[PDB]
Amino acid sequence: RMAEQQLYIHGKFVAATSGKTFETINPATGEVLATVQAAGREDVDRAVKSAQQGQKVWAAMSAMARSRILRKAVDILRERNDELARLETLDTGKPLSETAAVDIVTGADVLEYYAGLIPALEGSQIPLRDSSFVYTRREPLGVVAGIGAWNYPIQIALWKSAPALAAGNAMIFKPSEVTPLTALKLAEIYREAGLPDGVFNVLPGIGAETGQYLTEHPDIAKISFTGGVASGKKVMANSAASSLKEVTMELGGKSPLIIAEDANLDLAADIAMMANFYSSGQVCTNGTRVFVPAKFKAEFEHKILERVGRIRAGDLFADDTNFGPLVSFPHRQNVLRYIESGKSEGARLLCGGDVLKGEGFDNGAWVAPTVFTDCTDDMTIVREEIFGPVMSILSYDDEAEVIRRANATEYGLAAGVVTPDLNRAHRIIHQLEAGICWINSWGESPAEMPVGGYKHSGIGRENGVMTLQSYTQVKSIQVEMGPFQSIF
Amino acid sequence: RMAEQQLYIHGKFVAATSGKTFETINPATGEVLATVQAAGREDVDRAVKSAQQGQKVWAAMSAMARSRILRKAVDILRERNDELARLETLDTGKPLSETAAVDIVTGADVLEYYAGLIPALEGSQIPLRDSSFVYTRREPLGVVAGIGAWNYPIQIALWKSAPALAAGNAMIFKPSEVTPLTALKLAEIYREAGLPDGVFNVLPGIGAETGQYLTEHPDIAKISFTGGVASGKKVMANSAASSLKEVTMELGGKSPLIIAEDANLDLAADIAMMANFYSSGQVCTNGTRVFVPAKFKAEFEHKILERVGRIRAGDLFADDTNFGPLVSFPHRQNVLRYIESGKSEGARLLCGGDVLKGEGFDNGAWVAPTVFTDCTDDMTIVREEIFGPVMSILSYDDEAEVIRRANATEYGLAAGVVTPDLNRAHRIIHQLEAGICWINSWGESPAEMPVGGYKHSGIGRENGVMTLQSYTQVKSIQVEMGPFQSIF
Amino acid sequence: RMAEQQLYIHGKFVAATSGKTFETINPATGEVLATVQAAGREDVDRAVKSAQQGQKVWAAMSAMARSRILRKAVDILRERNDELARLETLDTGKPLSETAAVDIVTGADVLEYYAGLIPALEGSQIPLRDSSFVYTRREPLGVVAGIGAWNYPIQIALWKSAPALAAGNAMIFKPSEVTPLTALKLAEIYREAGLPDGVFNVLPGIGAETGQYLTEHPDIAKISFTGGVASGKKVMANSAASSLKEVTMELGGKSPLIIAEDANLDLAADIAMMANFYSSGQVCTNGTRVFVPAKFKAEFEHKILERVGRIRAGDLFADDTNFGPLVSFPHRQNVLRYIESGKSEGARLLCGGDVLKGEGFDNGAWVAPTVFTDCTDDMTIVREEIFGPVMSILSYDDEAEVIRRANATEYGLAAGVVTPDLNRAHRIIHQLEAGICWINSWGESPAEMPVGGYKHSGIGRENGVMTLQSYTQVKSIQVEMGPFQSIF
Amino acid sequence: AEQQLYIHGKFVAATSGKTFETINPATGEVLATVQAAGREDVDRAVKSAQQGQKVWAAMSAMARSRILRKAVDILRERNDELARLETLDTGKPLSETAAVDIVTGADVLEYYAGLIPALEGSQIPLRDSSFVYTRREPLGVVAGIGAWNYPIQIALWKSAPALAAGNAMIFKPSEVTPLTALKLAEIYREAGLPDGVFNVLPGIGAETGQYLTEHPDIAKISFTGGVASGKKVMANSAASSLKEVTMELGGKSPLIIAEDANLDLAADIAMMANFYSSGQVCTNGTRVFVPAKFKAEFEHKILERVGRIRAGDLFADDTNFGPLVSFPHRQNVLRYIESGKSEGARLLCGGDVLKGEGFDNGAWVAPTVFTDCTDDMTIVREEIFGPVMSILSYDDEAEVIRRANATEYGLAAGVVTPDLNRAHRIIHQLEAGICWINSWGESPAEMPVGGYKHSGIGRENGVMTLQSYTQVKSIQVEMGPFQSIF
Ligand SMILES: Nc1ncnc2c1ncn2[C@@H]1O[C@H](COP(=O)(O)O)[C@@H](O)[C@H]1O
Ligand SMILES: Nc1ncnc2c1ncn2[C@@H]1O[C@H](COP(=O)(O)O)[C@@H](O)[C@H]1O
Ligand SMILES: Nc1ncnc2c1ncn2[C@@H]1O[C@H](COP(=O)(O)O)[C@@H](O)[C@H]1O
Ligand SMILES: Nc1ncnc2c1ncn2[C@@H]1O[C@H](COP(=O)(O)O)[C@@H](O)[C@H]1O
Ligand code: NA
Ligand code: NA
Ligand code: NA
Ligand code: NA
Repeated sequence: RMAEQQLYIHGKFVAATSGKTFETINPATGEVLATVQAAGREDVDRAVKSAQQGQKVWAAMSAMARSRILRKAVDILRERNDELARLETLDTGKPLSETAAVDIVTGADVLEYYAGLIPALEGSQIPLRDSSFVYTRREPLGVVAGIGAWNYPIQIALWKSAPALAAGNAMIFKPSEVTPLTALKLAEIYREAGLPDGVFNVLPGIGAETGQYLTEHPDIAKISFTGGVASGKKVMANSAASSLKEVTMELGGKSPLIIAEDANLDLAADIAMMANFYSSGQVCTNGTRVFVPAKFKAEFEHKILERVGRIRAGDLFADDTNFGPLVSFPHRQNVLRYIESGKSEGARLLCGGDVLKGEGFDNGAWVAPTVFTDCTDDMTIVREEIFGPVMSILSYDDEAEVIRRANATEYGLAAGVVTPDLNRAHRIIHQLEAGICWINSWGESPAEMPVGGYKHSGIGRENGVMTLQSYTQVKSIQVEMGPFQSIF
Repeated sequence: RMAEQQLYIHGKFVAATSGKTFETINPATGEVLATVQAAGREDVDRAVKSAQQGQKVWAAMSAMARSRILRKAVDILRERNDELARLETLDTGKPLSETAAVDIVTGADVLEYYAGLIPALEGSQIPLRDSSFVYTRREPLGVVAGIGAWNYPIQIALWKSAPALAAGNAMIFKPSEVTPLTALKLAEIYREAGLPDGVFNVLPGIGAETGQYLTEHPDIAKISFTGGVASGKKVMANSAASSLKEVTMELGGKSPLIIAEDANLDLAADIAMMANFYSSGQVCTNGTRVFVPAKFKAEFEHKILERVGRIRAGDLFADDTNFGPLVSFPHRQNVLRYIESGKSEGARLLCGGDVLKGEGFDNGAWVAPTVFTDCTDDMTIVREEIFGPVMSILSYDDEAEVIRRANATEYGLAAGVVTPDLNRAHRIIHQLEAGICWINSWGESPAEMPVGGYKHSGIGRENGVMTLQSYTQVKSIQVEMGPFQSIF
Repeated sequence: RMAEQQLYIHGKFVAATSGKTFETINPATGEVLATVQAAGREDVDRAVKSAQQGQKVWAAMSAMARSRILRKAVDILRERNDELARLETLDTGKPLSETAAVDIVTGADVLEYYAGLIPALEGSQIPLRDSSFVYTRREPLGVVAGIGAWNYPIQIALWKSAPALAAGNAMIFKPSEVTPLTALKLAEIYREAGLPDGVFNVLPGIGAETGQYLTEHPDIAKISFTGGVASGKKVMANSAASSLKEVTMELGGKSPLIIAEDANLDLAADIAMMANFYSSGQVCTNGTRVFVPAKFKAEFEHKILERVGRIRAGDLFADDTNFGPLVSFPHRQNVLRYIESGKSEGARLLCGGDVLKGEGFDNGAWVAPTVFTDCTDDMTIVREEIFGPVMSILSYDDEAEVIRRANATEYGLAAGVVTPDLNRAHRIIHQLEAGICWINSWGESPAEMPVGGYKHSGIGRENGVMTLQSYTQVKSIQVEMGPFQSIF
Repeated sequence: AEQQLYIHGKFVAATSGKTFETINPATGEVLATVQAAGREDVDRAVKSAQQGQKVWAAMSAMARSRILRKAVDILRERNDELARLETLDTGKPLSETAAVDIVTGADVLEYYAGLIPALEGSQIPLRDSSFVYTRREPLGVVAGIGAWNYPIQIALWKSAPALAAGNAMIFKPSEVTPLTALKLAEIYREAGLPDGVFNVLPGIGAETGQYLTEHPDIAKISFTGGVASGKKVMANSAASSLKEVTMELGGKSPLIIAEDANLDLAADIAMMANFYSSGQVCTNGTRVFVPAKFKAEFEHKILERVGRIRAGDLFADDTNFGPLVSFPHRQNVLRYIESGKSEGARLLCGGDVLKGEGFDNGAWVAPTVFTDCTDDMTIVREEIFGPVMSILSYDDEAEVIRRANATEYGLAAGVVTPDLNRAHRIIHQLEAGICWINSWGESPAEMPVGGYKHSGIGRENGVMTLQSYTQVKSIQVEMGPFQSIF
């Protein structure tokens, strides 16, 4: 068990003044990983005043001075990749085979990416006439807040903090209460890299309290939130009610994976497996509606069954473990309710559908990888995000039908198509209503690539050059060198 | 009085099914200008279904085909400038000297600007490796909604609809109930120009009902709102509780004009006049806090008194008239309550402070140009936006103080400085917390120049190239040409 | 018979002072179309002084004022498309079925495109520190010179003049002695649209005299040249020996068309036909090396021969004529010399290979559509550009081989691939060393698409936003608001 | 020790059989003998670069970035060592070389390293059934030809964008100052740069430079030097394979002192614009335009400033003035100084070589200021490239602008004024690519720099220069049915 975890405000760990605490569990064992202090309303105010003071120092440095500090943090993250991944595995229940290859690697990639773009952040100059011209500045917002989710804790902390800090802001980050531990380590890493005190503060807490105090605080200029749709609506209401903040939201989806009639079904099955069962299905971009041509549906079902039999649950630190428990018992209960609705609504259970039992599983919230087929667009498991290891296989006859059904949803996060045909790939992808589209692949999210949702799946974008700009605000300045004329 | 005005949906005027109507008044005479039908909850759904159909046609056209249509609308607007300005004067009370020279001219300037940029709206391509690359599409949002304010009715309708249409969207526009007439004329002009049916629909109504139905509709992807802070908080809240929509907001301000000790006080007085009394002070960007060095205050007050003396109120269609009534009698009552708060807190009344009386004024919502001096930061008239012809003059001693006091507000819309000194002009402007900054001028808003507020004065920007992009959404597409590797 | 054509300098036609003239021939009949005056050194000097005066007026105008003038020119060009095309057909010998559908249509498209972009021409602003910043201006170069080629006379004049004028420069344009007539008409159109006098001047003449005087003139800031490699080298030499001009060149190519093993051979044949025999083969981008898999070559040859037999030479104004004479009789001799080298080097003539004879052809510079097969990479007709209707079909065995052979040339202008396979199309195209690449098509050159040559086929680019910027020069301006510190 | 060529990640003997010497300008002694790359050597470097460029371009963008940042870290750690070698080769005080030459060279490499992942093409929809996308592809093999005033900085400013864009560069340093370019090649290899990506071929411009400009497989030339040498480069590149050329030439930059200017500030700016690096800097404000009403005061102030100049041991901390790059170069500067007297200019100071212990053996020229200068004197119209300030008087703003602009040069310009309108108004009318307001000489990596008119072609630094080391490929994907008219 670990020592009690404190708040991180202004370059040092510090006790919360709320008097309150919470515990984070190891979802593989049910054991208390650490007791964690919760930030109260006065603690948030202290963090904002720390952040305001740090931000001025940060913004007054040269662009390359900021770049060098963030690249030093990258170097630390590269060195401690395996140690940080192990803590993430303990806190989240995700296999080490995942956390050591993706979570910190792709989080540091984004920090590294933005560190190098700081000197390229530029305004514009616009001539109006010989006697007047306009120039613009891309100024920091000031203090921004990030609210993280529990499925990719440190990756989210890096994907939010990297552009915010690169744009010259200070960020106060509130990790999920399920998974607060890696965010505290990152705050330590930033200071070791030379980040000025206050520029990145971490306030663990419950959403109902610490999160709400951040969304309500009048001196926070922007909120960036990744999480469930319900917690988002609350953040957006309390942020609307309070000071007028720009909000960015990354929510879930029910993303379609469209298998074309000319597609290799081994490739299609491999893509479908990776689009549904990575991180035990707890991934917003997962391709949970798999559309397969009727003529190949049966063969595809067998290929899935063959691959699902290969999934290896077990010791999360073992190299060959590729499947972990869900993050908590309440989350598994919701997944189990969706599975039962699939059975009751007439979907055909192809495999899985039950909790896992036996030594090593009775203490964690394990669900067997599950596949439903013979699914219809009106079934609950097809219409709603489950956030668990549950694939829905749907049959289709023609391209116009599958495009219509793929788009017939309020979600809009991701989509994909499998096809070797040049025209089919681009033609279909261009008609899909989704922000992240993969052709003959799934899941890769390069730092260069803006990612985010259409419709109800999010507001704004992360990664790419545009996200650096979105953590600045434009000031337009007109220089009038001619004589001003008044009509009064 | 005009025939009962109807909704404009899908290329034609159509009766509302709400059974509700409202009236718009001429603020110069108290007369009813017209009865106007109010869009019901079902009418909004019809407009959305019309906009969905029109947007598909509009987005399928070539970029240059959309450009030519918008440029045709521009040509119609220029030809009908004088006719449109008169209707605007009748509806708003603004002098024809303003409406004929600014409102349609600057509205059409923005439509003309965006018409030419449509073909330059481009995505990006990013190589990842020999075997994979990414490209992005800037796709239309789909159906967007604009909610207009009453101070610049047709200019606002153009500033919202021009980028929205240029980006490939359809807009449903709800004008302010105080000034609904010019937006309906704009819709006929767009159709006459060749805009497909459904791409620009106008639904008059009330904010509590019609505005809310638009902000609640699940198939509207973005809301752009211009108005008061209070209604903006409501819009953001209802849109949050409802479909997760992109939001843009242009709210009020309490913008500071910083007169420097080396400023020509004649130039400063002329800038202060234009920043406070154009459109009878009903302009969000107005410089309603005028900071003057103590050593120059008495002389500046004298020069202000001189410029107020030249103000020429009267018949709104006379060429020499340069001051009009407020937009409505209820708004005048609010402005009078601010004036009484200024007297009761001890601000010195320099001029004005009362309604205008006599033939041709006793029937209009006239307020005399009003200047308070000896003003202090804590006064209500200095802290709150009045949106009337009320200038507040505040004395300051040194630059650091005036920067702090200028910035010590929840508003963030505009700011300005009067100084011949190179270093002073840029140094001050760079430290001011405002999105729109004028050096030795006020009020000019070129189509090329992004405009919008810091802090509580707004979210997002209007005009400039960036606003065309903000009416698109980014779709990232990864083409994987290498073998896909599954870990299962 | 037309009247003698004069020089066009400063908004009017004016007599040359060279005392020298030349004739332009109708290539379908041999008759003299018109006598044209040649500009001497003093004529060029007068043109520069005219251009210098007009550029200042043109650049002092607002961006939108420049945009409206160019769009007015577009409107006249659309109205006069048929009349201009008929003149181009008379001067060049290209069928009206081409000139009325392409030459002015796509010329005006580029002018229309750049007209709308003028207001988006923007500099940048870079904050160095609190006390110093940099901003940049994109200023006009001043007076630039364009030297046109004879195959697309008015299109080239528009593609060069449109970005030059839109960037605020004046252009002196020198048309080819073969095709001077439409350039003089374009000058009249610009004046009628409102272009200031001197901003577009046209100086017919010969390359060795008029062309050299322009390339040598000290007050010309940039040269844009389209033509043969030998003439280009002369331009580059005189420009270096003289004042330090920027040169842009669009020279010839020997562009490969790669037919993949999975391509439909009817599509491949249609693309190859359009890539070789449009404008009688007189196109720099033509796909004159057609690479076909060995196993499909015989079937491809049959499809080519069937299509070549459909080619309709005849009256260039007849609707169904789709093949014209070469631009001149000296050019036909060069093409016939190449055809004889193909025969003598052992290439197999599949069709054509001789002049056309009979009523209607005997007086024209006609060459039959010619196809060689069994070609090898060492043959003269394969290594050198012919600029006539001569296709070379080359067999290949594998993808790596065809990429090497496609790239094994000093030319680098265009290339294309025919394949329905997603991976093959992008993978091959990414390895081809050419600036213009077509997948499953040929010849389309949208205004938005930058076009130009790799290696010896050109310097710089035309069209796209980047070409507007290339007709400006960057001025960087640092504003230092802090104290300057000298080490001396 | 006989310095050799650097090709494919190792030092290699030249196959020319020719050599040259570089002199320490402070002592007249030979610093080192350097081998000169011949015609076979140029073909070798190009063939090596072609092989290396594919490895380099095949890496990820971040892989290239990390290698370039490792080179930066080595350069910082070796700043003092490299600066000393630069001082020996150029005669610039260590106080300069340790603070500017490598510092500002590395800054540009560091800047471009971070931008590699942001180098992006474009995507343009044409219609539902067709779209276009563009790739920004490496040119391949490019060549840089450096000047002698800032040897390593020029090598970094040329090689950084070239390598960042995915090209290999062959760099030919000036024969006057070839030594630091070879250390840089070593540093790049140590940082992990693939072999062949940065090859260095010392030699003579008449031979080695020509062989680079004539080689058919070099896609672009970037040249910094004098106008005459540039015209030769451009001719040979014209007569040869069709190359993109970039040139950064000299200037006769004006420094305009306004009526409301503080003359202490103006004098400081004028000192740094004329006498830094002993006045051998292309952006130097050699024409200092001063109001007649202030000329006498400014002259006093110049004499006050010129008196603090401390010539001496180039490794001494307080030294701020060095010898010229070579004794032959000194004769040309002295030839210009004699022309001001013959042309009637009043010599306010300097104008001779320096003498005594420690100066008789160096290529010293005294800091020189002429006043009573006229627009027609040779020293006012032509670049001297030595420590010679020309003071010119003016009466009205239009005159100084036209006179400032009345030149074929267009490199830099500056104005000294506290007035908002005059700075922007004057600067917007000056025909120069590099304009400083109330300062001089600062050249941030972010700021594009280059000449108007005869002072250069193209630009260096800034994001645009990264793109200019790429070539655009446009690709149309036609998904509709293709229609032939035959
Ligand atoms: N009402 C709320 N206000 C602010 N943050 C919240 C709220 N409810 C939950 N959160 C936080 O939002 C993130 C995601 O929530 P969930 O989707 O419920 O896991 C976690 O950091 C929660 O603690
Ligand atoms: N609650 C609301 N929801 C939507 N629109 C509203 C709401 N309240 C006011 N509006 C509209 O917002 C615009 C400006 O609001 P106001 O500042 O109140 O005049 C007008 O078009 C109003 O009708
Ligand atoms: N030496 C030259 N200098 C300038 N322009 C030339 C020269 N030779 C030919 N031209 C022109 O270049 C264009 C195309 O050259 P060509 O390839 O010979 O048709 C025509 O306008 C020629 O008149
Ligand atoms: N004709 C030439 N061709 C190529 N490079 C040259 C030529 N002349 C001089 N150079 C080189 O150009 C650089 C600067 O030239 P300079 O202005 O003479 O010092 C040095 O590297 C010279 O060796
Ligand atoms: Na946990
Ligand atoms: Na009204
Ligand atoms: Na002709
Ligand atoms: Na030397």
